[PDB]
Amino acid sequence: TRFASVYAWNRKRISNCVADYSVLYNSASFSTFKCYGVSPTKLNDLCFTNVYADSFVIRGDEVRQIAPGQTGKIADYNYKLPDDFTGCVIAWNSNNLD
Amino acid sequence: IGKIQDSLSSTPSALGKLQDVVNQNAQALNTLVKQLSSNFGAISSVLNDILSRLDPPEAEVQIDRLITGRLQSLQTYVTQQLIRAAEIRASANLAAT
Amino acid sequence: ILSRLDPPEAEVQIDRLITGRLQSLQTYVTQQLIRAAEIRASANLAAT
Amino acid sequence: NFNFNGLTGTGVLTESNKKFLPFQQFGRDIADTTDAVRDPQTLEILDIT
Repeated sequence: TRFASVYAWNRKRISNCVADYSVLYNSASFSTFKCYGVSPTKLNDLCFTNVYADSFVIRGDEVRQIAPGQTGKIADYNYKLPDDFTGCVIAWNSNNLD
Repeated sequence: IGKIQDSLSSTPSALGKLQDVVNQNAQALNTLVKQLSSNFGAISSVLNDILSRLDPPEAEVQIDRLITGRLQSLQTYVTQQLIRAAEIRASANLAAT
Repeated sequence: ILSRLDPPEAEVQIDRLITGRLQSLQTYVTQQLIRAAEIRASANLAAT
Repeated sequence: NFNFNGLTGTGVLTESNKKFLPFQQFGRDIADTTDAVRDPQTLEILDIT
């Protein structure tokens, strides 16, 4: 219900809680049960399940005139960022029900 | 005879050749097994890093780098073994003569 | 490549270049090994 | 078949009697390979072969 400024980001906490991502995608508000690409190869490993529950904002602009190995431009100022890039990403628009 | 028995019992540094012969092979094997933990430009180096974790149409262009990076490590090892055996043969012929 | 380009722009070039340059070394190393191996036998014959 | 840290797979484990520090989670060998594990269900130690 409350989406304040950067100082008051929301949080889900792992405490007295049980439901799978199956329940989360079974709803009509969301419409996917993946990210844009996860299959039997290359990043995820210890015997372990999911992602932890924290929320933040990052940036990724300069990628097209780019072949990696050096320093970027955008993802610095208001929150610190690591470097490693691989895995699953979901991002698309929504402008209807609010 | 007693003199040489006592001298051999005393001096421990006469068997350096026989020691280093085994040491070289042990070190080579240790290096070869250790090499598996290198990323070779990928994100991860575990053997599991090609098993259960990311999509085909972007990971097939990534696993190839790892598989082609792991082969020269075998090539160098076999060449080294070839050279070592080549010289050991001449040593053995000299001993037999 | 570095001083006039935006930094993270030249992976697929520098990586191929460094791999190729590295590959050129072991050949020379192997040639030296073979030559030294032959020289050892020559020296043994001379000593005898 | 199935006993490791948190979902699917086919692996390797054996029994052990090692003395462990209470906070450590992994036990690895010289070859940078896991060879000793501990479980919170009951606090015994399990090995690998």
